[PDB]
Amino acid sequence: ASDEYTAGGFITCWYQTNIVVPADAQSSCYIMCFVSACNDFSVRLLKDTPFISQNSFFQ
Amino acid sequence: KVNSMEAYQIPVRSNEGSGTQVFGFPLQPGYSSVFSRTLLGEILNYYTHWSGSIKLTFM
Amino acid sequence: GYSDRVRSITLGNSTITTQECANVVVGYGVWPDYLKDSEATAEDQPTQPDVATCRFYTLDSVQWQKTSPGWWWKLPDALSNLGLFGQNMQYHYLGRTGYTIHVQCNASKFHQGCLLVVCVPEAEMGCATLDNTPSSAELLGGDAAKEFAGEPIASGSNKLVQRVVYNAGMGIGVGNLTIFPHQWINLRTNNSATIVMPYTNSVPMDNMFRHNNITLMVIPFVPLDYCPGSTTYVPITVTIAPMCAEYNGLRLASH
Amino acid sequence: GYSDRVRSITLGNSTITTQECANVVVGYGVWPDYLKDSEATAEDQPTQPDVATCRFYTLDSVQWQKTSPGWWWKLPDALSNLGLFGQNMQYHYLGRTGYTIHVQCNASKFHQGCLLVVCVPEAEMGCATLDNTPSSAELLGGDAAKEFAGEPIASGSNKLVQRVVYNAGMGIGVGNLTIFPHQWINLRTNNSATIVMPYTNSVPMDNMFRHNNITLMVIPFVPLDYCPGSTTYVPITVTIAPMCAEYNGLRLASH
Amino acid sequence: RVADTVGTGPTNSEAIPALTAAETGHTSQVVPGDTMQTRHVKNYHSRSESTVENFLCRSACVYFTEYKNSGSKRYAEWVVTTRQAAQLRRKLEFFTYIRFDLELTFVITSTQQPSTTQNQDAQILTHQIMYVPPGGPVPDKVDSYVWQTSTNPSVFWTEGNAPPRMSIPFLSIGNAYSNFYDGWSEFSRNGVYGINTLNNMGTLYARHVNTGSTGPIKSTIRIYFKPKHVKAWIPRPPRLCQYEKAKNVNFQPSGVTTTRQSITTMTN
Amino acid sequence: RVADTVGTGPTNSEAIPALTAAETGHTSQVVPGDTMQTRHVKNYHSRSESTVENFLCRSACVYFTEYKNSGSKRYAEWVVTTRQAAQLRRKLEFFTYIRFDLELTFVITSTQQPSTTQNQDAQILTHQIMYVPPGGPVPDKVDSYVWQTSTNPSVFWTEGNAPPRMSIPFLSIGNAYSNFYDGWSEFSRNGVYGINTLNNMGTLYARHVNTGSTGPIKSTIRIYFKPKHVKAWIPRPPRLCQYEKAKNVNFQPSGVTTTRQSITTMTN
Amino acid sequence: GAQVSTQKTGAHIHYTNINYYKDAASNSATRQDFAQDPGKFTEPVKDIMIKSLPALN
Amino acid sequence: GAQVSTQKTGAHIHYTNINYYKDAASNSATRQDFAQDPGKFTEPVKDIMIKSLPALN
Ligand SMILES: CCCCCCCCCCCCCCCC(=O)O
Ligand SMILES: CCCCCCCCCCCCCCCC(=O)O
Repeated sequence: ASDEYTAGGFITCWYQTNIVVPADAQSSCYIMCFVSACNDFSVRLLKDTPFISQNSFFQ
Repeated sequence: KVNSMEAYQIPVRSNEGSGTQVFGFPLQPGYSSVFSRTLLGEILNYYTHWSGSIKLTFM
Repeated sequence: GYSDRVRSITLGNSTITTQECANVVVGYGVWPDYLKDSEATAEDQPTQPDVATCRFYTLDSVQWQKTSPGWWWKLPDALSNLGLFGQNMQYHYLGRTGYTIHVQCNASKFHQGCLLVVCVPEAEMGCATLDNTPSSAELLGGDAAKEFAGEPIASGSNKLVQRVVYNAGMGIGVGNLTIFPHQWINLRTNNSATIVMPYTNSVPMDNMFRHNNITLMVIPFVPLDYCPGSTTYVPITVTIAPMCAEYNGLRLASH
Repeated sequence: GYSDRVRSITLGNSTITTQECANVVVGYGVWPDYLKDSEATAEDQPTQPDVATCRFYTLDSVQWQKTSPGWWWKLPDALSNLGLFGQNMQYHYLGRTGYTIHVQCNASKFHQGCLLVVCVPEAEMGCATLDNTPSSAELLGGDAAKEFAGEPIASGSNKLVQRVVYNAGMGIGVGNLTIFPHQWINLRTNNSATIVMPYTNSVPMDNMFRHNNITLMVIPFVPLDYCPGSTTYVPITVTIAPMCAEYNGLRLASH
Repeated sequence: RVADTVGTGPTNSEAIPALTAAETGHTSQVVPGDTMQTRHVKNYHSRSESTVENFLCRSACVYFTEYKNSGSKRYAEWVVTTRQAAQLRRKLEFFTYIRFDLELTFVITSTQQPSTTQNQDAQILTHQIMYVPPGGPVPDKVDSYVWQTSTNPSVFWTEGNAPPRMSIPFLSIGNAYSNFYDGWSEFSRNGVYGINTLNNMGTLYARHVNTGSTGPIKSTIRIYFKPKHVKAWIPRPPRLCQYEKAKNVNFQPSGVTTTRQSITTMTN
Repeated sequence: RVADTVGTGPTNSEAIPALTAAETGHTSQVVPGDTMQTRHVKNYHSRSESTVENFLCRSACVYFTEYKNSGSKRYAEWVVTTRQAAQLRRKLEFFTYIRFDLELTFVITSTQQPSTTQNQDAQILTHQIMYVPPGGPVPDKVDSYVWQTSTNPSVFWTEGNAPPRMSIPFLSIGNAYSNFYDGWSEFSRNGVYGINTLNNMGTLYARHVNTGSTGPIKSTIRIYFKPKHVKAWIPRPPRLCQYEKAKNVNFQPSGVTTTRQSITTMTN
Repeated sequence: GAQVSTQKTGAHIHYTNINYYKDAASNSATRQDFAQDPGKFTEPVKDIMIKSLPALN
Repeated sequence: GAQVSTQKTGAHIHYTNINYYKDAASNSATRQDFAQDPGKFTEPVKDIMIKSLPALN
């Protein structure tokens, strides 16, 4: 959860030089990103998730 | 953009300048809207604490 | 010596050659193998051709346009009407097999795009209306590629499957589909994708007709783009080869 | 195994990856090393962070047009206003360091051109007028790339540096600049140039502010060309990393 | 035990760990050491909390129902099935194939209903819980011979002491509790579709043994499931879209994630 | 074990133990033997009671709250924090850094509220206590899905038997429970100031499982903290000035000590 | 016939367990099985790919 | 696997303790740790100062 005492940081990506293309090729491309954990990840204090909710017992 | 396949794409085009920004987000895996629905985020939202490194793979 | 981008695969009397291919993904680390004697439950003798049943069947091709949402295939249903694999799974009661999936989409150096090939095991799909469940004619298409939809399906009463793409029909984030064995075909480098799925099921053998284990899904995350002057018809082909197929319970033809 | 065109460089907390790079040139055959005890003259203890001081600082980028004569940089001055290297060389009296130079200019297969990257040690430059000498605001530009000139500078009284390109400002044939460690970035093959200059000076340690040892020079021998349809803005970036940096003579801030 | 990082020093070599090929379908395991200098930090942290057993081994309330001492509803009937509570169903849906034993605790709470009958003398209520496997008889009425339970398992509980609790083994004709079933019941391909095909776990009834008093008393029973010795196979992506029905996975399409201001905003 | 004095006899030497230098910051350890003749008395006394574990290991009531079976407040909410009770807070403030496990006992007592509703039939009340860690869902209402507790820990208790009790490990992202924090949350130096920065221990809710009767019943719950395996660092001077707020150390200036008649009075 | 095992404590004490019921499905939940094998989901490729190598030579 | 220890009695008898819970944070409070070291707070000076000596020679 959010807490200023344990702020994380900021991840920013910047153009280094440019994106140059030859003739008859598109000049607008896309980039995709995947996130994963390293060999040293750990978690603790199991709690309920704030995403799933039910108004009544589904039936 | 969250209601289509355009949410996972980061646009990059041939610019007339250099040094501009492409994207940026805070390191909040269990809170920020960017990492909330990732597998890592879905797992983290069940546990109060977390520690370790992170690996961002760009394609 | 040699390079890793070149691969050749032989099965039965069929061969597949690729010159720009990535590393093969082998399921969950298990190569498909026959049913051992310490695991079987049917006391009858099984039949194992392993030549006619195991070979590369080439399905129908679909066109990749700039506004294509994706396609899904059911591995037991797609091959049900093609060759002796179809004839055998039709004359028997219990069947068991693993599958090799090859997807072929080739483009020049001036095209761009990216596809996700994922083998989802047990892909139950939600109906458009909460009360009804999808029908057998809408969920699985025999030797046909059922396309997805860019916008949500209508909630009016019907037996149509929810074909919205950003939920994959199973009600999940399309982003988290990676957990399953998957390959990326980027027209910048890869031209083909190979997957080897073993037999993943909760029983030793199951009837193929009333249970489709694996559902191949192809999703174009990054759309296809080009400039005027390049060929606009870029197709996608899918070849499926059964492996270590065996059957039990010989019964009168049933369709 | 692997190829020689791919290289990765790590320093401090920074990393540089190149996929089409030539062989690194290591100065005059000497890798930068700390000052030995049989060579020092300052009896005070030196300070050596080696992490904050040594890292890849990225400078400002300049545009490569069809009519660009070239650019020059002073390594002590350029980094004087960037990070703890600037803060340390500012709070001390004597400094010593070697430098790693990386130049990045990328172009497609349909562009053409060629650049010369040369590290000239002790590059004294002649003034436009014989009587006057160049001023400190015209010779060195802090975190700025001073461009050259295609035609001779006016001989009218001024403190302007002679920026004519076919004489490099130092009054030599631009052709004989090769004697110094140099790299060629041809847009046909190379996309980057790496140089490793050790500490070249006539004294063990010298004040950085009143003496700039090395002067990086980039000269486009063969101009850039293309046909209509290609991107016209092709930039040039320069990243400088200090190595084996140490200082002596802690004194009150001086600028 | 969590792994520990190894110390590294400045390098200048052709081989580059950071650059890889994500089209292969391989996760590039890169230690922080590859992209920057690091010091040797021992990690004494443990992954003990994460284990599947510790994640799923927590009591969760599947369903609760009500019955009255005197009135139209004198007994309660519930088909024993999961997917009625979102919190547990979502946790179970993480794995396609699951195999676990179960511990059941029944929290039975009574309350007095408002009435006009005077001279009430409340007496210790006794509650009987009965489980009928698929095929057995059904108590069409609160008073019926079926409640003899000559073979079915049952538990009797007087109000005032610790709640009942029992342990149940792995009851399945297959080798694992399937969570997803992409098929029909009939080989005709027409008929019940989905996971409701593999739900034949029986029924659970509950009743008041003795009428407590003259005044009406309503009792509510809550059922808790506690997985033990759990094994999971074939991991699956998390739900995302809220559940609608308890017999299938029908849903309403929802956005991938919550939105923000722009592509460079650091705040939600 | 307490040390014992050693016997001594009349001395006449230049070296003097009594005379020292208190400016050095050193406590001159002088046995009674140095300033007067003493006999050898063995001491069998022990310092067992003083040990930090025996001083802090006594149950103390941090906070108590009330909830009603029927009415506007049907559930109770409390942010789990110390510094609400002076007796324990003062004991803990003795050491700047503390590190202890905890034992929690909940004394829940019900009572009948005055009303006019007739024909009351009281039934065994059941109380549910739930702990939500920082980040989890909150039961905006007494009846809500959150009370399923698929992952959160909870305890159910029927009235009439021994009180509930649980053991809690050392929950802190740091290496010790800080008692004093001289800093802000923002690095800007503007924002929450003090110890309230490091208080993110969660929240504790409690509710009635079943409505007891028709007549209104009010229940009050008291929470007891019992430190176990305690370690203390950096000793600090005792409070002196009475506490005012539970989020900081704001106080009203008070005299050093109570006064007396003169400088030679032997009586208060 | 008692079983003595170790307790889960901090880093940087034995406990006793006896089974009373004879069904083998009534034992306490086995919580200490800290074993893993991430090779099935991550790096599942057929041909080994060393970290610092051109993944596609 | 029982632990036998001594009881705290007067001056001038063994008791038995068995751990049942497997979390290591449920054990009884360890009350017998009579160890001290007053050198940190009293006499914390860098240079040793003998008792019967001119503290400032
Ligand atoms: C007094 C009654 C005692 C017995 C009650 C048994 C009720 C539970 C039966 C087993 C159910 C196991 C879970 C099946 C559902 C699933 O796996 O998703
Ligand atoms: C049924 C609920 C059981 C769990 C309840 C846990 C509540 C206490 C959580 C730990 C608090 C430890 C003390 C923190 C405050 C301090 O150190 O000053």
